[PDB]
Amino acid sequence: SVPLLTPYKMGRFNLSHRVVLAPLTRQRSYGNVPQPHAAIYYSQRTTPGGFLITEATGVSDTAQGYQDTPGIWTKEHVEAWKPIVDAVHAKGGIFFCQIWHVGRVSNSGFQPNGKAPISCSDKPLMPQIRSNGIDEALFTPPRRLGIEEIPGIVNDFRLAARNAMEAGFDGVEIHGANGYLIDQFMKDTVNDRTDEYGGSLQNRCKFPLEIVDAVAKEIGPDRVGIRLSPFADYMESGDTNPGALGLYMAESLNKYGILYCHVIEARMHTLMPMRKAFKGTFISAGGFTREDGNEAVSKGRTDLVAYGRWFLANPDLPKRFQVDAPLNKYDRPTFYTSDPVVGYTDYPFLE
Ligand SMILES: Cc1cc2nc3c(=O)[nH]c(=O)nc-3n(C[C@H](O)[C@H](O)[C@H](O)COP(=O)(O)O)c2cc1C
Repeated sequence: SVPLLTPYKMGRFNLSHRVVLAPLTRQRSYGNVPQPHAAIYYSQRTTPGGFLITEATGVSDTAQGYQDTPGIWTKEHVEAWKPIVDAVHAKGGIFFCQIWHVGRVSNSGFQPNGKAPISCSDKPLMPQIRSNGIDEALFTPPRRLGIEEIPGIVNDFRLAARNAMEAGFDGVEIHGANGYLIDQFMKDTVNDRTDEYGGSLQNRCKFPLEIVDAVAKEIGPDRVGIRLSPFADYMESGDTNPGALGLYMAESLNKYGILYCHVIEARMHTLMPMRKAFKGTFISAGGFTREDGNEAVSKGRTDLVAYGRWFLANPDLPKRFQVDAPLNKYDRPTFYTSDPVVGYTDYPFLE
């Protein structure tokens, strides 16, 4: 009866409902290695046939832009992940691992040998934020990527995808949003390259295209999706003509024909003509609740609805949205803290 709870076929996976657990970086993967808590954490949010997206997970030793966010690049990371995946599968969930690389959203302390964070440009991020009595910005200014190192980075993503297929994930979500490394190449206020990877919408999207192209052939197109936020400017990631990206992108992806397009809502033409344009599954996130999502589902506005903070604080959200029940509050101060339990797995189930 409830739209959000109506089944939906995606690529070839049977979803029991459309309430998707949004990828959520929790910074509790000590040393970049997934922890035992995640096993509980993701398991608690799994439902027979529920779709789950992992927190962003580094592809390499330079992909990070924070601390303790999991990587998917060392044999070790994989074994830490493996059991987390089994617990999700033993409960029936379709579990995708989002894959990123922060790009210019990092610092020397994050990079090995203290090297500088890398990006499509040498454009500094948040210059007003300085340390203590120094000049060294919070975000170590980015080194403009040698155009010879770019095809390799594109290979870093294809690899992590293959590794996902090794840890047993059903596929991967390419992080193409939120001021991260891929969004940087796409955004004009950030991408000012004068070679083949910048200087125009064409050259700018070349990066994410080579990714949607490589990952797809690697693990199959119908198992690959990508997340984009053409309206957001998180981490000074605004584009001079964002409204256009949504559409363009929506169409540019059909060409490569992949599993789904996952887009974040704007500060409110936006996502309607987007799901209309994309031939495959369309997932909505950013602003949803009950009706918000129900409306988007029933009125054919979206195929799925990914919840972030509301799913973080309610292991049993899909059932609620089915069994008319209110929700618990999310604890902001602990979303990013590092306790294995507190604010991570102590959010209670209904009854
Ligand atoms: C603690 C936290 C971590 C997040 N981590 C990620 C992430 O790793 N990748 C991503 O694409 N989005 C991430 N997001 C954003 C969620 O995917 C997004 O908040 C959610 O879909 C927004 O729901 P709200 O605006 O609709 O109500 C994160 C959000 C929060 C609060």
